[PDB]
Amino acid sequence: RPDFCLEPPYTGPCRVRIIRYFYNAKAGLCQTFVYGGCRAKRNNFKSAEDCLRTCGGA
Repeated sequence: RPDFCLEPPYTGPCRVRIIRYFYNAKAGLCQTFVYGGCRAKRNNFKSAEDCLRTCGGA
């Protein structure tokens, strides 16, 4: 569980529709969001696998 894993998702004020993944501290699992390609934060994976691969869920 890396520090950044506890970093909220960032959709930015851009005009796009991307399905990124993050580590939800409420569900404890990695969820997706409609990222807009604006200043993508650290907690932004391209897939649920990358998420678990980065923060290690399970």
